[PDB]
Amino acid sequence: VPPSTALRELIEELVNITQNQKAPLCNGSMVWSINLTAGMYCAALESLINVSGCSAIEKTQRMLSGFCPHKVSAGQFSSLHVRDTKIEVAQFVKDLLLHLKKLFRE
Amino acid sequence: SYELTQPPSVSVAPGQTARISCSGDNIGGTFVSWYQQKPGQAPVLVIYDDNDRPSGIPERFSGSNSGNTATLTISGTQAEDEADYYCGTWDMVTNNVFGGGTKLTVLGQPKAAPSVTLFPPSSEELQANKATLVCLISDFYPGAVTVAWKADSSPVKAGVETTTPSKQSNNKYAASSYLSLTPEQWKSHRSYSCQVTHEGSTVEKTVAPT
Amino acid sequence: QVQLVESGGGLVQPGGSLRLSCAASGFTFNSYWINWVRQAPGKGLEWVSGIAYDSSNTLYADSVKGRFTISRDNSKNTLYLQMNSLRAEDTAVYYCARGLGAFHWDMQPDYWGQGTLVTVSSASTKGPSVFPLAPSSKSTSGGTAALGCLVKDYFPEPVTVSWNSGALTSGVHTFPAVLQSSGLYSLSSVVTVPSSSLGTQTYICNVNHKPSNTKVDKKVEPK
Repeated sequence: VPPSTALRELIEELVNITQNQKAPLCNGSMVWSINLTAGMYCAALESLINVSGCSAIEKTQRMLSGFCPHKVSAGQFSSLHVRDTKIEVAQFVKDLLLHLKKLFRE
Repeated sequence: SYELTQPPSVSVAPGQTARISCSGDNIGGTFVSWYQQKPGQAPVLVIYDDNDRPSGIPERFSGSNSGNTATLTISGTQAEDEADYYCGTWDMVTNNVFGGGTKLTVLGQPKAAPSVTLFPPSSEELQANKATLVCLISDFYPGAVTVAWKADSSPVKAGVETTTPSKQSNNKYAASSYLSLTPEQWKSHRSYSCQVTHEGSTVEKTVAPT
Repeated sequence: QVQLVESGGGLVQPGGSLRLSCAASGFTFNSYWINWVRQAPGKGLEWVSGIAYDSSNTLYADSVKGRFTISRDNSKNTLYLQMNSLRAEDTAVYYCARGLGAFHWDMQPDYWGQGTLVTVSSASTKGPSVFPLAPSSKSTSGGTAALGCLVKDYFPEPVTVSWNSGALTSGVHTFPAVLQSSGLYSLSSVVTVPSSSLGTQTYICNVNHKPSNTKVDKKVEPK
């Protein structure tokens, strides 16, 4: 299956910030994990949306925004991460990347 | 152990055909069912036994199963086919397994204006020493809205609780905002307004006390 | 018409216990394997348990084994699920969905109930206060008007709302809930009705909070 143009742009950016970032990503900011599921992009978007101190993620966030059909707002306080667990942004990003990467392993 | 995987999103222009893949090792070796689930509804079956379609389901639905991928094909892709779609099987070891599911979207729905309806604190509520204004927004698309409340043409930041929009049965979006006030605050001002921005256009309904 | 109706969901304390049950109708309950399948808000589908037509076989998900207990009574045409040691990640909509055949090798569901929402948390069940959203013609088409009910300050989800005991059905819009800072819910239900029939037609919203076993029939009158 060939690559959505907007999609490989996201894959690239993800790759960059995972590969290129020197110190930890967003310095000990810990976010909610995700699964290769359904609202995946939004989920990701929501999960990132919360970290505020970090610029490295803002492009990624924007990128993700195009993928989510509805508006995601920061601090939508809820018990919806019942199945998810808190992880380092660095690791979060990478997972996302792999999952996206995997869609194209035929 | 055994897990089926689907891409979590697929877009098609309307009428033109749609393809959803479900992958797993030796998937052709079992029977694949496909379920359709729309926002806030239980899942409905559309395909079973790889390729059988139950009574009810339009003919544009079809599925094959081959070695390592199963594919749900929707030819003549329609608006009302927008949904989350799941593959499901049975495995000796792990039994009933389900894929991640995939979120299908038909491309190029035309922009749609919101329908704001704003209610004032009920007489009961006020009588109870509470007060809530109720700002209900229906039928808009894309699913993106900014709500803001004004107290005598002055922004009210605190006491707002607003939902993140959600897909309506008709594939537009619905959201609602609620403002909590002390009966003093509510009686004190001339009026209050919630104001909804949906893509450049704004609708501002206002309401005032007796 | 094939019909599976679950009930028994609510707030259950972590480490607590709950019994769900599903009530079949419109088919030969005896001839089918029946499953319990759950779904966490947002997350996909997970099969929990299933039971043979004659109860010769009982089968459980690994994540759920030794804590849950599935069972059936083919006379009352009811399936049951006994859940214990409930972790928080046990929270989900719980569907009862019918297999294709009568034995595990055909357990794939075809018909799914409407589900019941178990909510495993160490919070407290709280009931709602209903208020009449009095009818306004302001934002509605010629000759018709909008009247509603605010369902304030409850936990956990869900809330059944209908109007005039189910009789009045079209015009009704029951909005999705709002999760507040308080970590409590609130919804609104708005019906649209003839402007002229105000002052003759009685309008009543039937609220239901099965979690708290609370019911309100708020009458909505003109201001």
